[PDB]
Amino acid sequence: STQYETQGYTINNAGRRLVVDPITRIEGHMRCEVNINDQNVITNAVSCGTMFRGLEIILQGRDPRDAWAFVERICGVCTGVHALASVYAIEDAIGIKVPDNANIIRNIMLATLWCHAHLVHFYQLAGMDWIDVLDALKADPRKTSELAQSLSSWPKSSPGYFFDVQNRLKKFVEGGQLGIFRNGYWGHPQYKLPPEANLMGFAHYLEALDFQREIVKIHAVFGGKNPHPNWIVGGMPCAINIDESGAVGAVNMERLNLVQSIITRTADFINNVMIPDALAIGQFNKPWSEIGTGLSDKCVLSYGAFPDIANDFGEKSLLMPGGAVINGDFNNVLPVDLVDPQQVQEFVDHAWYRYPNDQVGRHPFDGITDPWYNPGDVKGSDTNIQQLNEQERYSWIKAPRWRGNAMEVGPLARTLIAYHKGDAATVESVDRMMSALNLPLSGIQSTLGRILCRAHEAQWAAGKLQYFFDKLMTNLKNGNLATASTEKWEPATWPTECRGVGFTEAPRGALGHWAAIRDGKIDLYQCVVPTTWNASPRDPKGQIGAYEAALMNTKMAIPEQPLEILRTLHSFDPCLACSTH
Amino acid sequence: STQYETQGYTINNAGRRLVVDPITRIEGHMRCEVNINDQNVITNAVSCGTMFRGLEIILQGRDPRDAWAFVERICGVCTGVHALASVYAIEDAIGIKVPDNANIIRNIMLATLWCHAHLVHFYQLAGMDWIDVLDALKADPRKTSELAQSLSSWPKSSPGYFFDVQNRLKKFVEGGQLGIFRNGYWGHPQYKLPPEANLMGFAHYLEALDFQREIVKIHAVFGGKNPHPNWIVGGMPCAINIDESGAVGAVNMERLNLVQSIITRTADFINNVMIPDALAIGQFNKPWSEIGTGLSDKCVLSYGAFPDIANDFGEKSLLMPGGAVINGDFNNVLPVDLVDPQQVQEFVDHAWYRYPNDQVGRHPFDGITDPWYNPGDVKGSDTNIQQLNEQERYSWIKAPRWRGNAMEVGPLARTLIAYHKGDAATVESVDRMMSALNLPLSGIQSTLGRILCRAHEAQWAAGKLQYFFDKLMTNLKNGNLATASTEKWEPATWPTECRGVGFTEAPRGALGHWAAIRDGKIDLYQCVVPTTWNASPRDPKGQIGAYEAALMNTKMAIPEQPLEILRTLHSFDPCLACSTH
Amino acid sequence: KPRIPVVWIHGLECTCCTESFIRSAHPLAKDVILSLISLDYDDTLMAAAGTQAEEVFEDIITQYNGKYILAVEGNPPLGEQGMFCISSGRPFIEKLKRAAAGASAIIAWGTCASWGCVQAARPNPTQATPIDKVITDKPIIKVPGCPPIPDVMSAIITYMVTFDRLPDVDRMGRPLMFYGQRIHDKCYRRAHFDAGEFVQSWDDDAARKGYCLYKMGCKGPTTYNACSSTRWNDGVSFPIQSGHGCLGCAENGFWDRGSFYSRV
Amino acid sequence: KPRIPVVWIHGLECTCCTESFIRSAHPLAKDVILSLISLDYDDTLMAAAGTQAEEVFEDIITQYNGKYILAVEGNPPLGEQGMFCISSGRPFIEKLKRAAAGASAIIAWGTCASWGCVQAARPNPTQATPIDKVITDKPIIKVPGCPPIPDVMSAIITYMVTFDRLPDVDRMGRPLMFYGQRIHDKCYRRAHFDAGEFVQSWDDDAARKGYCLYKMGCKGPTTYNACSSTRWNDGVSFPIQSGHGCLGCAENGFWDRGSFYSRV
Ligand code: SF4
Ligand code: SF4
Ligand code: FCO
Ligand code: FCO
Ligand code: SF3
Ligand code: SF3
Ligand code: F3S
Ligand code: F3S
Ligand SMILES: [Cl-]
Ligand SMILES: [Cl-]
Ligand SMILES: [Cl-]
Ligand SMILES: [Cl-]
Ligand SMILES: [Mg+2]
Ligand SMILES: [Mg+2]
Ligand code: NI
Ligand code: NI
Repeated sequence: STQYETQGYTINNAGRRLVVDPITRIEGHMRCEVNINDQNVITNAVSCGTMFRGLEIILQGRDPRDAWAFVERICGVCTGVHALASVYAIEDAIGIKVPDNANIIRNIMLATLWCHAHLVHFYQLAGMDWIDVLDALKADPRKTSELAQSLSSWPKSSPGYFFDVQNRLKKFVEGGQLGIFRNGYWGHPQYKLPPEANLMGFAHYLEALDFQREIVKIHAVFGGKNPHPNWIVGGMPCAINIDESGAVGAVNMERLNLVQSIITRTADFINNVMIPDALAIGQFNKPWSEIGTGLSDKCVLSYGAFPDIANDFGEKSLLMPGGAVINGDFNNVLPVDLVDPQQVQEFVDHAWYRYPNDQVGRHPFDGITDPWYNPGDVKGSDTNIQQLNEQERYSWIKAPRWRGNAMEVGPLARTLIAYHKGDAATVESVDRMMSALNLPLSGIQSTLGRILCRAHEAQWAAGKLQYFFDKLMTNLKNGNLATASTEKWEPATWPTECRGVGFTEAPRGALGHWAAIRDGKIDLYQCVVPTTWNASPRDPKGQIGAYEAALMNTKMAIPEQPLEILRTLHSFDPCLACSTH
Repeated sequence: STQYETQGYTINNAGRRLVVDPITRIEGHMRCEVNINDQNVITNAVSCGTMFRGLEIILQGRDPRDAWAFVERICGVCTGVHALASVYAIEDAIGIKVPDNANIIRNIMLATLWCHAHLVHFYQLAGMDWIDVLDALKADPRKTSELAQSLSSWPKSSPGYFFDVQNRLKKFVEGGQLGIFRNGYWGHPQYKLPPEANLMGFAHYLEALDFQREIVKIHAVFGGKNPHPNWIVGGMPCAINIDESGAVGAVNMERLNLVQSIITRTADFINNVMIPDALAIGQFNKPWSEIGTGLSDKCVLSYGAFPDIANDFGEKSLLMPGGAVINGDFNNVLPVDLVDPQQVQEFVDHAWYRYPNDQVGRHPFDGITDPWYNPGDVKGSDTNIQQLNEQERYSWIKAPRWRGNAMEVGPLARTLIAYHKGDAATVESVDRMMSALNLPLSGIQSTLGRILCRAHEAQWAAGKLQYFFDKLMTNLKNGNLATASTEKWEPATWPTECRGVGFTEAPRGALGHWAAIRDGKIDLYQCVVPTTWNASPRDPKGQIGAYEAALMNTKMAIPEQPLEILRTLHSFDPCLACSTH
Repeated sequence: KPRIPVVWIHGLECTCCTESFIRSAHPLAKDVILSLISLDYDDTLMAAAGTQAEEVFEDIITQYNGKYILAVEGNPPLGEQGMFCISSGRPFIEKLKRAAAGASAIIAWGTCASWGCVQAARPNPTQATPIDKVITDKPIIKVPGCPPIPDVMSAIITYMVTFDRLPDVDRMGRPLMFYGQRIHDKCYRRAHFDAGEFVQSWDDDAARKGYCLYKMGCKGPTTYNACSSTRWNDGVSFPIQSGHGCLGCAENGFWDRGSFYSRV
Repeated sequence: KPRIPVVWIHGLECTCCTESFIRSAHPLAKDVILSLISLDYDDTLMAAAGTQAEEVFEDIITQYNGKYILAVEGNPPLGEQGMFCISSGRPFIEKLKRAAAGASAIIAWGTCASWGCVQAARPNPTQATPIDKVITDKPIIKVPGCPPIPDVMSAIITYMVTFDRLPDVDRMGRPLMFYGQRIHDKCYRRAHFDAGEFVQSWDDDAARKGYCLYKMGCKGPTTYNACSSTRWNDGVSFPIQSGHGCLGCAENGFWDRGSFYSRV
């Protein structure tokens, strides 16, 4: 065994090894291994992406106008965000400026995705880490009603409703066909909600499963379909016609009315179901405000998102702020430049790829994706892994760093950056949330805090949907209907050689696509995706990524039942197809 | 002034004359006049249909296959029922038998209409007679939630919900733009609900206004659109294809799944919102079990409906029983024959039509629709009716009689017929309903009883939707997909001369269409519609119809504010376009 | 912030346009009534009756003279001195003229108000006459169909409220947005029309594959509406999708253009 | 009564097909899971992870050997001895083969499982291979699209439950009900195609009237799916209706048929 120090942790792989493969209630394929000491405390954590497809290779030689459609298929859970980053990148390379309505619609597409992704994650992916579903069967329906009504104005709270939900669950499990609940962790000591709160949460799990389908109708109006809506280089394809013949063939008043109806419903659901449930989880699980901190009190990163001034990606335009904090110095939010070769770099010394020099990092404009499956001296064999060897290559995920630093990205990261840049709405929301829980601001830097920030962001994005909708309608009232710029659509108009960066904040964090065009074709296309950051393997200095750091020092009540590991990992909303692409 | 005796009433036109024109919260155009005595009790009542279009005249010369489309436009509130009666009448004339799926789908169309019509009438038309909307502003939201939760399992009951509803009402009213609530009867002493019940009822009014739109999606699937779906002579046009190429062009499993979703939601809403609200109205308004009896303890009529054996309109087939009671003799439910010239006859001695002899009644196969506006001495002029002259012609509605008797039709009539024929479900349901209200059976023969029967019927119809859907699915599982018979589609296949009767139970009561075909065209088309019965003017014997009878003997608290008149008239769900056609 | 006053009157009609309005999915009719307009008179929905209703009518058209929108459903009959449709003891046409005089603009809902509809079909026993032949000094927006599509009605309302102007119209006064193109120019069965792939009799193999309804009498080729694009009842269906040809119900005179089952 | 056991596994994929499934409007996915089937293994949704999840997988495939349906999303890579997709430390293909051996029938959801989809597009770095090239002794129903339509997925499921049989398929194993006709044979813009009325550049006047997208690269003429009839997201839209040509995403090899913006 070995032991070494990094980032304030002691990484020690002596002692008992635990393997969790597959990690479930994520997107895609992940393996996690830990070592635990005598005291059942994690002393080593190993994050492994167990899939690869190779979109960066597949994109070579394609027409840049088609790229969005390929890269959209990096992921169906964060559907749309890779298309957005793509059209941004290609427009940046070629020198295309889109009309204001296209930018507003793109912002609507992104905010819609934030609302959907954050909601579904909270209930369908993370919820069962916090809610004991089987313990819902012991609740009193009246006391469940009383609890729900103490927390929210949401209408659906009658004792008869909670009884009906509880009887549906009772019937579901009566034949012994427990389905998704089979062989769960129910009754684990870390389940702290009372029975009434379990039943309330389970009811809401079912309401959210139903309601989420409605949110994405906004994608269907502007983008044709969800999952995987359509986009174009130069704007959006959804031409608008309000008051002329043939409006039946375009985005018309009836289509805009449908969008408005969905916005209102989405905000209502988030504000009156998700938000109070997140706060209730907080109230009953306060110790988790001190577990899973990881890199969140050290190094956090946001590129920023939602340009409000069309084609301006600067600080005065981006509604979701960008910046970086390192060394725990939240008094110094640093600017990020995605062209600077000394800022974003990826390392592969611990990943299944070839570089000419694996002891250095490569900026994405110098990126290389040359897959090399070489797990080395595993316990087991190369096709039957019992234990990865984290002293050599152990993942399909490259290791991104910022100025050589290992960073956390995602809702907690963004919230910290915005808070410390002085964004008034962020400061107010965070202060009120932490006040309600009687926790210090540092309580947000934690597994519980990741969940609270996600709920905060869902409410923020639902409000922004209305803002963007209203901006679109203001343009339409002023006779500004344009949705595409086509003066540089044809390849003969492009530079013979050019490069660009497209960036945004996906639900899981900072996303960038770096593209080089030469002779009308993609010459290079490199993606660095939020879960690539968070699920990162180690670098040449042995520095650990956000997941490995968040798992360090965690106590486990029952080593064979990985509930604490799942709670922390799920708090980042891992997207493994994203991470590996 | 004069006085005479008929049907146990003393019809006396001495005393103050009150006029209500327009009657609102009905379909179409109605005027009502009454006389009240010195105790403010009604001693004379005059029902007047104030519109006519002449569909029976327009139908002459049409192709019989087209007739359904014209007569559907008799009414958009009971949309579809006239189309159903038309296709039944034309098929009866020609000798066409439809496939079982067509019959089942027609039954689904009719049950959908019953659900929709009964729900919208309860809330949007009649509800404000019983619920004091402005009084809802005085309710305690917590006591409203407690009340709702004591009556139903319906989920939407939180204090915050009722506060939000109340606050929306408050903001709506505060600027003085009271809309549909302006100059209402709010505060009248006959409003007996406590404020909490008024807020609950008002919340439900709004929920029903939203929900009703969903019910008619069943008509859209099978009939293309609602209002005014499409039909064919020979079956239905909605060809089915479950498992062959081109199912995208037909009623397929996805379409059927949509139907099933609507059925379940419809039953849920009716059973948990409308049914408890109807019973609550009964609990708080028991004296109305003794007001508005009219003809309901004397003479009631049903033709029957919902043939469950395709093409069989006999007693063993009809799921909704037919029959007639006269002279208050409910121990002898009599058979009805729509071809018998001594049974259904219409008189026009008190209506704006010409017959060769106005002292006799004409069976519809001998019917005549020759409009003749001749009001005699109103106080006023022919274009300024100050007081109708009920001693002569006073309405655009003909006067139907059954064996010379004046009859009531509709939900109460049907319920009495089924009960007294010994229908077990009806007997059990009615007995349990009156028991719950601690009222005798005779309490159903009243204005309150009409409302209670309508709610009961909505529940019955929602149940039958599922039964019919299941019957359709059984046929499809057995490979029986046929939806149309076309052997006699072509006019060359028809009899040179033939006649037929189409009958059903529309939401408002017994409906018949009598058609005669000659040389491939409609020679005669006569309709007798439920509101024609109920809103009937007098006949040569002076006998009064259901509305006039129901109003007789009623006490009014405040003569100038016709709340009691509205309550009783609305309990029949008047459809004046239907009545006059 | 005050809502625009609306007066909704009803002549000879079947009430289908009112029913269609309440089917609106987005915005809900509830939210139209509560938040977008002030529906200050409407016989189908209002609390007040009789003298109380007549007081509301008089008060609104006086208080808001020149500033309310008049919605009209149905039509006036000229026969029997107008007494085929009686409103407060007098011809409906008198109420129509009084309401029109104070309106800033008129919305003629449905084929009845726009053109005549079924009561005007041969032989027109009541001499039913469309609004624009009686009211000749006011802007009239025709929204035809029997009834018009629910979400078309509500989109037209939201357009006017949001943009503070009437929709642009064709030469017949129909909003270009929803009436600018033919049903047949946006019909999903057009591929079959073009291929000569037709239903010949009900429930034949062609019908079961969704072939074109032209030989069954579809009037889509001559009818302007949004049924084939926007569709009906929250996009659930439209006549042709459920297997019946278009009747032509948005077009003037559609009842008297021959049998629905005779070819265009 | 017991519900039919279903095992849902995931190879190389983006998870769009799972997301599509949960968008189902009728029946709701909730009701499918609670009432129609027994979704007994699914890494996306299940509570258990790691060893607990592996015990579920083993227990279900053993207890219900010969009796479960296997749903597959994604595909196996043949490159790097299969270790481009690793499950429980072993190649995913081994899990696929074990699951397939006990299944009564297999549903290949999406273009990944059916044909290959994006990871199989040139140069196919991982040697991603569709299910029917690995599993050669079991019925496989292909439900292609990227992803398939939500209510297509749920309609196929309800068909099988209700009728207790597999849907009838074409020669490629696609359900006839939803894949029997081309997009272009039920496209509402076909009138414009037939008239030569085409969008020529984005947001031109033609685009603003809903003209045909053929010249913008629409692949509808060679693509079999239900998008132009059933439509997407409870009937709200489809690619063409929102102004983008069909990519051809239900067809084998659609990524490598030239640019999406080159004509069919
Ligand atoms: S069904 Fe009617 S509208 Fe559609 S293509 Fe055929 S004729 Fe034209
Ligand atoms: S838009 Fe595409 S599918 Fe539709 S008609 Fe044109 S080419 Fe065919
Ligand atoms: N959110 C999201 Fe997906 C990841 N990681 C992207 O980009
Ligand atoms: N219901 C209804 Fe209409 C009436 N009266 C009919 O028929
Ligand atoms: Fe909508 S009232 Fe109904 S008949 Fe044709 S429009 Fe008229
Ligand atoms: Fe639905 S997993 Fe998404 S990529 Fe194309 S089908 Fe595959
Ligand atoms: S009949 Fe009318 S509803 Fe539309 S499809 Fe034809 S215009
Ligand atoms: S891209 Fe795919 S979603 Fe349908 S319209 Fe074309 S098959
Ligand atoms: Cl009126
Ligand atoms: Cl007309
Ligand atoms: Cl799997
Ligand atoms: Cl493929
Ligand atoms: Mg990369
Ligand atoms: Mg008649
Ligand atoms: Ni993702
Ligand atoms: Ni009616």
